Parts: sequence; C-alpha cells; structure tokens
Amino acid sequence: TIKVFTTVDNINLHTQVVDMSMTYGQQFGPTYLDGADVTKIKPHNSHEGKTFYVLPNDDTLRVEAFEYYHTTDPSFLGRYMSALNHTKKWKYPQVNGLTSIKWADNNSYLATALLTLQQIELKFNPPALQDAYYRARAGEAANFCALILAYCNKTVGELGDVRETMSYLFQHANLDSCKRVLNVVCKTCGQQQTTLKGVEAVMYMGTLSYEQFKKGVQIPCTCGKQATKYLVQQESPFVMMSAPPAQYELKHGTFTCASEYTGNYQCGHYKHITSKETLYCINGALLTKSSEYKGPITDVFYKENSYTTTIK
Amino acid sequence: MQIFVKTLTGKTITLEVEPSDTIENVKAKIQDKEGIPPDQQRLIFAGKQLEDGRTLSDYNIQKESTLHLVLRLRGG
Amino acid sequence: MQTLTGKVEPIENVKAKGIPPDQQRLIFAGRQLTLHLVLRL
Ligand SMILES: [Zn+2]
Repeated sequence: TIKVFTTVDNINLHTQVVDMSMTYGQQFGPTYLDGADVTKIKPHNSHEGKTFYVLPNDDTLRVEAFEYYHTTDPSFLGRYMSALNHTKKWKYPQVNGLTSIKWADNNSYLATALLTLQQIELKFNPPALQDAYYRARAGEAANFCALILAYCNKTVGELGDVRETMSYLFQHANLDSCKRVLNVVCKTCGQQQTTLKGVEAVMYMGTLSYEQFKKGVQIPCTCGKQATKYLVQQESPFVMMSAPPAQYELKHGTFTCASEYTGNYQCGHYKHITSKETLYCINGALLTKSSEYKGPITDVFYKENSYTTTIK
Repeated sequence: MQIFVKTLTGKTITLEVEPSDTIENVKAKIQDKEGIPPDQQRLIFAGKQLEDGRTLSDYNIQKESTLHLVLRLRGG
Repeated sequence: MQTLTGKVEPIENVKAKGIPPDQQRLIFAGRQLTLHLVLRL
C-alpha cells in the first residue's frame, strides 16, 4: 500500500491508504492526477504523497464539491479535467498588463472573455472561479480557462460565442443588486415600465451604443404603432451592449472594451479592443495600438455605477 | 395565439403558440417554417435574451408581440 | 431545532417557511432535496 490524498477542490485533502494491486477506479471511482484520467491505472511508487481528484462518492466529497463549484453536475469534474489537459499546454502572455491567450484550439472567444473579465467589476460566487481568476490575473490561467469551458458546457476546440460565455459566467456572479428600469412609451397606449434584475439587468441584444439605449430605440407596440423604449435607471458596475456583428467605429474614451467578430455564422475569429491611453487591439499574443478603430463589433462593455435618466 | 419573429434579413415570420410553450418549443416552430436548427437560434424580446426552460408566459409575451431571431456566433 | 452569495422539526415545509417554493432548490450533503438555497429565476 501507499498513502495518497483524494480531493474534489484541491483545497481539502483526504488521506487514503490504497491497495497497490487494485486500480484507482476500484478503490475511489473516477480518479485524476493533474488532469490525467488514472481510473483504470494501478498505483505507482512515485504516486506516494500525490493529490488525486475524485468524483464525489460520499456526503463529505459531495458537500465539498457543491461548496467549491456551485454545481451538482456529475459530469463537471470529468469535463473540467479533460479541458485542463489542453489548457495547461496553452500560453498566457501578458499583453500590456492583461492576461491573454496565444491562439490555439479555436480559443479566440475564450481569450476575448478572459480579457473582458479583467476589465469589468464582477465577484464570482463559486470559490473555484474566485481562486482560478486570481491565478489567471497573475498569468497562470489554465485552471480558469478549463473551468470556463466546463461551466459553459464547451469542449476544447469547439467554436464559441463571447456573449453566450459571459452570460453563463454572469449566472455564477453576484449580480443580485444589479437593476435596470426601462420605459416604453406609445402615443396611443401610454407608458409601460419594466424592472429587470441580475444578469438580465446587464445584457442587451440589438444595439452596441449605451448612449442610443439612453436616448431611445423604436420598437413595435402590439397596438400596431411604433413605441419608444429607453433606459430609465441602471444600477450595475458595467453593462454589456451586443448586436449582430456590424461595422462600427470605437471612439477612444467612450467605452471600456469590445468584441470584434470577423467571418460568418459558420466560422469566425474574435479580437478584443480596449480603450487605454489609446486604442489597443489584442489578437491572442499580438497587440496593435491605434488612435482610431473601425471593424465588425458585436459586444461593447461600458463602466457604470448608478444612472438615472433626465427624460420625463 | 400568434406572434411575429423578425429575422436578420428583415423577413417577418408568423407563428401560432401558447403562453405555456417553452422557448425550445418556439425554436421547433421556427425550424418548421425556416429549417434553422434550434441549437443555432437565439430569440430576443425587445433586447432581452429568452432562455431555454422558460415559457413565453414567464416573459409576459402576449398576442401580436414581435421577437427577433439572431444566431449564435462561431468564433475560433 | 435550528444562498450562493453567502446570505424547524424533523423539504416542502422548509420551502413553505416571499420567494415561492417553486423558485427554491435546497441542497444538503451536496445533493438536491447547513442547507444550500439555489434560486431559479
Ligand atoms: Zn400602442
């Protein structure tokens, strides 16, 4: 026999005595060593003192897993470990102070999400995401990227959508206090006010322009006439304005960051535009600085705290 | 009841639905009209993303309402 | 005898005890039924 540690979270370790004539699977169920599936493997001498991830098979491991990850999905650990074996081999260059990802395995949407997360104020609820985020900001982003893939139900190499990725991650953020109040005005019907909370308070699909949302957008009224919809109140640390990709000018100092999507609905590529002392276009490991930027933009992020309209 | 769905080309689709229909059920009806696989479809109501597992009732969508159909992006 | 952001006598009844029961999911021993409240909105 040898001594090893089992874990679900790599924080709480459980000392185990393993029979060296039986596989890890027979003693622990599904078992992983640094992302590698060792379920069907017999213990090796050099495994002494090593930490193994295990699928929860008792009340202790199940509570620890839920407290760390905030999911009961029995596939989560397997999907996370499968992703981590790839994301450990990616490169995470510092690009003028932000952790990016060198292009690999169709990861441009994931790199764009990672760059955006470092520029908006967000508190993750699951300790797994809080812990991995801090490592990612320091340049050790493999665990964070593998968690993003697992939470978003994405495989390494799968094409993806930044808006969708941010939406799924926002479900695991403390947006409880985020609030949006909208008004829709029809000259016939009168005025209808809607309040949205949490994730729905920080997302919009149909215009990239925060200023246009504040000024008003024309929408159909079910009476058959056009109504005006405008933002009455916004209480959130940011907003994400999205639209189907279209040519758009990004003006220095008027936004936080943005997603550029080139290509079509079968296959495209993301770049990340950020407003610093000038405009930065981050393309994986590559950085280009320019005084102006026009391209096919699909997401724009703006800083907020509390906005109240002056429209009466 | 009937709702309208506006596509990326500006084409308006007319569907027959019930308040208890899930967003998944409305996507199935768009695939009957237009042949678009549900997994590509993203339905938007006045800027708000409608989610799988919710109902048209959950979003207070009424007769003669207009939805917008957009498509998932495929970035690598 | 005595949420994910951090906020009886021996489930429906604990749910019974402003947020309707139907939006509440309760988690004990890392399993859906310290208990954990998960919300469906
Ligand atoms: Zn009207």
